[PDB]
Amino acid sequence: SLNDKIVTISCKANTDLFFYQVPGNGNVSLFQQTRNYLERWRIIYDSNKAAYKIKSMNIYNTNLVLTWNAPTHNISAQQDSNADNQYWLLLKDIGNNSFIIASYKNPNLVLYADTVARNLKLSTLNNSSYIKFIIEDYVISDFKNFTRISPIGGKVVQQMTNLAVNLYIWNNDLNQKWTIIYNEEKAAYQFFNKILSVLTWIFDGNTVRVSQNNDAQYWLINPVNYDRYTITNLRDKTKVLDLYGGQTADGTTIQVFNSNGGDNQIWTMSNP
Amino acid sequence: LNDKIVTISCKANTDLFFYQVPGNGNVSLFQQTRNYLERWRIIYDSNKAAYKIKSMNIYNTNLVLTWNAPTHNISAQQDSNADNQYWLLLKDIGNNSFIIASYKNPNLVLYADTVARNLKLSTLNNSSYIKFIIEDYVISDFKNFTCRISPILAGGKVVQVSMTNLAVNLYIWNNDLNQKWTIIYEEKAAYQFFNKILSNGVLTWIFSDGNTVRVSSSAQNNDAQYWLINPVNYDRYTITNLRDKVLDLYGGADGTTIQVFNSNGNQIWTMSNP
Amino acid sequence: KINAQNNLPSLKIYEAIGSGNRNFQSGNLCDDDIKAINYITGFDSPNAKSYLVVLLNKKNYYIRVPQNQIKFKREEGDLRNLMNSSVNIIDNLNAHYYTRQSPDVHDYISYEFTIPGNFNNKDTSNIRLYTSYNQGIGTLFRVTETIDGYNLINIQQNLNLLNSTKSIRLLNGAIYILKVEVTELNNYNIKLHIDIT
Amino acid sequence: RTFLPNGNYNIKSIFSGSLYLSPVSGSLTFSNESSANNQKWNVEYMAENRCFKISNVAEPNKYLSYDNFGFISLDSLYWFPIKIAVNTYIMLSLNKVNELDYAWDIYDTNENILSQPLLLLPNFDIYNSNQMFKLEKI
Repeated sequence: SLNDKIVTISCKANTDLFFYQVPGNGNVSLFQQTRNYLERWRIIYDSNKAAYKIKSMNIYNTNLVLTWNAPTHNISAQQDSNADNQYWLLLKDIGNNSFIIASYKNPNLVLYADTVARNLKLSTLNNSSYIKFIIEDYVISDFKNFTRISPIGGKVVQQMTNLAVNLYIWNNDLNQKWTIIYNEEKAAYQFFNKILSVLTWIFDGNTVRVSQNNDAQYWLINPVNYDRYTITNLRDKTKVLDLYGGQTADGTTIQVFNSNGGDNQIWTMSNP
Repeated sequence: LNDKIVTISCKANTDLFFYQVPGNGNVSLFQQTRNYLERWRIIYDSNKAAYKIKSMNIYNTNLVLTWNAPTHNISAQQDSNADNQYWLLLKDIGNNSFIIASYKNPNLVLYADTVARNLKLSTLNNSSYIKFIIEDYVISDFKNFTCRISPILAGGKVVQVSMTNLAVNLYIWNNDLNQKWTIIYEEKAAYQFFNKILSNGVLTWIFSDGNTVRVSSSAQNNDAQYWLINPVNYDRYTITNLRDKVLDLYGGADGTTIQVFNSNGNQIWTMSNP
Repeated sequence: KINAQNNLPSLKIYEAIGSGNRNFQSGNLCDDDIKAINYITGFDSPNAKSYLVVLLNKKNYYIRVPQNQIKFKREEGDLRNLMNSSVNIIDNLNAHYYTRQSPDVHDYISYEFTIPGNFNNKDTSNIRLYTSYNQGIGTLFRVTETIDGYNLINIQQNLNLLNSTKSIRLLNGAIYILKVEVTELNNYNIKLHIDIT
Repeated sequence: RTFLPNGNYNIKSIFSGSLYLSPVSGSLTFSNESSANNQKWNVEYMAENRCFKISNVAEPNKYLSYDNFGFISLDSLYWFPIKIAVNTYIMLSLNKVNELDYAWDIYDTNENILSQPLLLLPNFDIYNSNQMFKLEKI
């Protein structure tokens, strides 16, 4: 069920290396986690081939699919001519939910991560971990473990004993640091505040404050530009965390509920 | 699919299923049956990150699929957790089917020899003779099954009265179209029990009354046409309505009404060929 | 490439100066009776295996044999990288040193050597190459032989061999060819040192 | 006559020195020494197409070839060796299978090729330790 999705492909050999389309030239490399448009690929699928093609969301070159070059074993990514050497069977190892990407042109060869040259090759199937990959939705990838919600500009929401929601200019404070983690059991995110050991609300109006086995302390991040995100609560599923009256004041108490696509209801998520 | 009972069938010739030939120790491709010989229990070993395909044969239960030697042939042999008895199950997500490769040599995958009706090995290639269909056994046995339903201690009795009265009860087995049924499976994850004689008729639970069932059919928003079958032996099943998470049968004998009498807790049925 | 049986008689090739500028018959040698010879390559050592790899023009060439048969082949593969040089075949290797006549400045000599041991593509040895008195630019090729001829995979370039201290890991059992281009002629002989560790 | 001379050979892998190529049950494996004629192979260079033909001496009129399943077997109805070290070759295919050079390949777990068939797999360079075979003259 990965048809036409925006994903990141981490390497099972080293979970800190990602498929990274080098800007400028067309080479694909194994870079560290850069949560932006370079490490993001679309998995548009061909029904007449049972195979997938891996387009890239590089803004300045839109049509760039993952490609296997010649009888060489390199994986430079170039323009999509819908050629046979540009499709990839995406087999899934049912155990541990990793992936094998086998070239449709010759499915005796699979993607191999060097992790010493930081690029990809085509190897023959092994029992090693260098042919396994982790394809996952980018919103999951960039928020499964992250650590600064900025309303759309330079001011960031913060939280010691005054646990509540505020809005002060960025200060690199421990009250202004939010660490997001993901639970794939309720399929929900949480925002811990990096001052103590989770925001609970929709259970005296807004009353958005940091505190339980309650679905209130759960949020889903849905992109709306793809770099701005909306946050919905897993209590009503229609309540969206927003600002109060669209006030860009440095004391504003941000509120929740409703939608209307108002600019106060979207958020530019953390940037370290 | 750890410790899960499944039936492997080929994607090319969908009517051919993995079969363990009794007595002899080899494995072939045979027609669809519903006996234990076509059932395989898949087990996962996390240390190996691999899979053992146990044979559900009831006489010699310690049999696993095995790639013997450098020779191509595959047979069900006594397990020893050897590297050649473990397999990698890779699901093709864009074309829902499995490729089974060898842990001994992942370059080699199972291949369905249709002319020989056997299993070989082959290098991984994009052909339909290497893709299979692994799925739960009760789903395969009943996804499309023209059969007869019978109770326990009532072997010569079939749950099915005539074209005039759409209500049904227990009847004697006489090989009549009013006796046989056809069970169909996927969106709702439950089966509808069409009646053979009654065209486009389904086994319905009229929950207007307390304990009554009939054949009314034609209900898109029904919540009672669909039923769920759960094994209890591995060939004795129980059926439950998709409204309470159930056919039962009173203590009374031909003519006894079947109905959804009680909840879960008689009430055990077996479905077999006409 | 010109060699002898088992490469044992070391031949020396000369070019007839001013040959081919006159009468010629297609497909046949036209003896010009020119005894002015311009030395190209070769060794005068009697017991020293070597084969010649020389570019020749459609000109008269002399081949001097010291005190069997002579085989000519038309190499068209990677052996062209060994243009105009004699390939001293090293077989005694098992701090070895081989002393041969030093080529002129910007002229090439070549040493073909097999690293001792059993080949398994995993076991290597630290090999250091260095001349003794004549500075030269070194080049190393890995040798792979097919039915069609020989293929050379370049390993290094721009090596200063004059009393060099750098060492290179080379696989045991593989064949290598070192093409030395003598840049400083400070002696009459070049004494190449192959040291194994 | 200097590069793979015509004659009789024993084929081993660079992974082991006690295992020789033996044709068991229509598949070629590497088995212990047997001092028999089934572990020796007659190499003859056919010049009409510039290729090499390996036959089993114990079972003549059979030639090493590749079947459709990717294995290597003995038929009765074309190889291209290239040498990379002393008595060490990677056996390539004179026919470009899928416009890509295929070669002999043997799989190993921590360098153990016991009970493993000899397959034909794509070839890229001379640095694949899995495709290396020693043809010791006998």
